[PDB]
Amino acid sequence: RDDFHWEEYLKETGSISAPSECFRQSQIPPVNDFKVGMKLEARDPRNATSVCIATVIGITGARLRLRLDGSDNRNDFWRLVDSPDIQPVGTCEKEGDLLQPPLGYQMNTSSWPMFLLETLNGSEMASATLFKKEPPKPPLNNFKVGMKLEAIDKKNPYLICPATIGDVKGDEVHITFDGWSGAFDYWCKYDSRDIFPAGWCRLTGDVLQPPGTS
Ligand SMILES: CNCCCC[C@H](N)C(=O)O
Repeated sequence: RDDFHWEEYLKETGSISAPSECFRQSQIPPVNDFKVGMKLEARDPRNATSVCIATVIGITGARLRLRLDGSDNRNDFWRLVDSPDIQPVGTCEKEGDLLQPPLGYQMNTSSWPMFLLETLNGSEMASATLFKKEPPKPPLNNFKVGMKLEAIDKKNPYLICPATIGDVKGDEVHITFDGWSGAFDYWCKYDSRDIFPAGWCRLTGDVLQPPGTS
């Protein structure tokens, strides 16, 4: 929403936003120089032990909409340019591993070797320079109940929404989405890369969803 401005929203709701130091997100957001069509390696979101070739389908703020080469277009996922889950082509090999076909590979398994060559042939492989350094983990869990922040809706990952810490337990926090039912609530580690300080979308040029209408 064009009207949503944190300073005003905080005033209105009589709330405070979690300080930037609570998050495992860089004080100065990483720069996103990726381009649509670039190739990179990404851990298969539906098969963690696999590293696959991914193509940048879209760009949004400091995030990349990715699709695993050879799979359908219904399992796209979003990753920060400083996410540990993505890396330049060639990394997998250097960490003693082999690239695998995606879980949703649409061709026969035996076709993988030639498909890999074909999909990378004359393609634009994102340079190591585009991959940013992950922020260090905040030493402690400094989140307090009631603090507001921006969080990814894990049921609809493209969405970053105004959220509130509903609970704190050990190194985890209970995320609740403002204006929506508990149907989208979830627990995550306080250093999750899926939560961000108020103002993140504004600084990175990403899309912050407007609060819901509860
Ligand atoms: C907390 N964000 C929730 C978004 C829900 C969007 C979905 N299309 C629906 O209307 O259910």
